[PDB]
This record gives sequence, C-alpha cells and structure tokens, in this order.
Amino acid sequence: APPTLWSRVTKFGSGWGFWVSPTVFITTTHVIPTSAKEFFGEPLTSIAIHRAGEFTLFRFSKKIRPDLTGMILEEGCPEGTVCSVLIKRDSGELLPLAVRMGAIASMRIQGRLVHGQSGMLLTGANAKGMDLGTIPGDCGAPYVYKRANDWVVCGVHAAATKSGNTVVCAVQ
Amino acid sequence: PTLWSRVTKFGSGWGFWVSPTVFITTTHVIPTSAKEFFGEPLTSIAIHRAGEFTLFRFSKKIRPDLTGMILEEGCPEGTVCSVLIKRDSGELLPLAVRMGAIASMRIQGRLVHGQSGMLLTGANAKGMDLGTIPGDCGAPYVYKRANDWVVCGVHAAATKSGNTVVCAVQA
Ligand SMILES: O=C(NCCc1ccc(F)cc1)c1ccco1
Repeated sequence: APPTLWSRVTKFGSGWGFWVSPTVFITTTHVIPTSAKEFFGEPLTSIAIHRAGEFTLFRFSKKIRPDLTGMILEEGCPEGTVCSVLIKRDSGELLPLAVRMGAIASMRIQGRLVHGQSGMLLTGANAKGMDLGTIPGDCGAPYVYKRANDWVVCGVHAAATKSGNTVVCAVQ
Repeated sequence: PTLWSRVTKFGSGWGFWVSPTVFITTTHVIPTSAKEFFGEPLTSIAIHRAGEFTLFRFSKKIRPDLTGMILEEGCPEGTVCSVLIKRDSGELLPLAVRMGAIASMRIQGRLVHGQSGMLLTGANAKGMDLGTIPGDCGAPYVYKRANDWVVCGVHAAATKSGNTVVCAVQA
C-alpha cells in the first residue's frame, strides 16, 4: 500500500486513527481516552466531533497535518470488494491484511453489541492470533481499497469474532 | 517468538528457519558463488536439494531463540495454506492459497514441479497487495493444524496476472 496511506495511520488511545485530510481524523469510538480534553494541542471547544456508534470523526479548525492531501471517505464499500486493513505491529512491521467485504450487519462479539460492515479475512484459515489475524490493539486501523487510479478509505476496524475469521468495519 | 521472525532475506529472495539449525529456501534464489552463509563456512553446511526445494543443516545453532517446527512433504489436497511474504518496503503480506495436486506446470515458459495452488484474493487487483511478485520466491507455505503450525514448502513460481502458484516440497 502507498507510503502516503501508512503516514496517515496514527497511534491513538488504546489503538489507532487515520488522517483523511489536514483537518479530518477518524477513529473507532471505544479507543478514545474518555477523560481527554485536548487533541494535537487543540481544546475540545475548537473541534467538531461527529459520532455514529463505533465511528467517530474529528474536524479541527486549523491544519494539523499540512503534509497531507485530502482523500475520499465513503460509507463502506460494495459487497465483494477486497480491502486492506492497514495494521502496524511490533517493530515498524506493516501488515496490510486482505479482507473480502460483505453486508452491513448487527452481531454480538464477546458479549458487546456491534454494528458495521462485515468481512472475512483472506490471510489464511483459522486466523485467530497475531500472525494471520487481528488483535484488540488493532482497533481504529483503516479499511482502504484501490478504485481505478485512486485509493478510498471506507471505515475503521471495530471488532473481530472469537474465531478471528469475521471482522467488522465501523462506517460513517 | 513470531512465525514472521523465521522469514529471512536470502540470495535473490527469502527463506525460513524451521529450527535453530535448519533453513529452507527455493533452489533458484541461492547464490552460485559463496564461501559462507550466515557466518558459517560452506564446508560445515549439509545441503539437500530436491528440484526447487533446498534444505540447509548447520553445524551450530544459528537461531537458538527458536523452537523446532513440523516440516511435511506438502499438504492434503484442499488445505488452505498461507504464503508468508515479506517485501523490502517493510510489509508483511500473508495470502491464503487453496492447495491442489502435485504436478509439473509451464509457468511463463518454464517447467516447474511441486504442489499447485490457487490464490484466494480474487480476480486480480488494480495494484493492491493481493498477489505474488518474482522477488517473493522462497517465502514459506504454512497452516495451523490442531495447536501446531505446519510448514509444507517454499514459493517457487507464479503465473503473471494469473491465479496459479507452485509450492516446492521436500523429497
Ligand atoms: O476462501 C477461503 N476458503 C475457501 C476455500 C474454498 C473451498 C472450496 C471452494 F469450492 C472454494 C474455495 C479462505 C480465505 C482464507 C481462509 O479461507
């Protein structure tokens, strides 16, 4: 995946978030520190927060990442799209995990109620665990794909089943 | 302490540490001019070649941090393996592959023998991280069976813009 997608992937709370543009940052709601009153040097009063379940978007009143171009953010993707989930792991290792996307779904995972775009990993069978699958620390990692000549971001990693074969993308 | 630490840049491709003393690779990626590998003189290394599969056995522990893994001669037809690709970008690209018959195939003009497989990442990609490249040869094929990782061969060949890969196997 292009270097300019990896540069947008930012360590954040208990997981990750993603710079769509110089002013727009997306993440998974449950990774945000609940006590936090300041983000990237800006008070809450200077930030527009848009929350839909496990999808949160932050829009800043100043350019935080002026090195970036704005890219396309969509509300999930068509069934059958293959996405990459841009996961960072122990030691500057970069894991673009392949996933086949399916329907919008409501599920119960480890007792919690989860809603978003379902998908199934294309990394292996029985993918439970860090070598072929997701871990809790991956929440907030972006789902991206290439559409003709450009890249799209279409959500953030919210959950994975106990088996690890099914994942859920939170969507705008 | 990860499978991924066993995948090593070697020659014109990669290879895999099965145990502290045993390293496997694709025959065609091995240098043809060498006096040592991994700091050990070639005089002290046992080399076992079978077609596009090569196994090195060292005289001392090169990777004492590792346990020994199960190495088998390919896998049952229909097993879904992962090919553990490392890229010079720093990316790790595990790709699911449905394994088929042992066969001889003409993969871009060359006869190659080994276990055939079909990539499970779909039609092609518009340049997504979803297929192999020539630089990937020697990457291992692995799958989880009970509580054990099994390694059953190394990446030998692929059709350009196609679905078919060849896993070279022991013996
Ligand atoms: O696609 C996958 N499995 C299905 C293989 C298959 C069996 C039988 C078929 F008829 C057609 C495909 C997969 C990706 C990662 C783990 O599993």
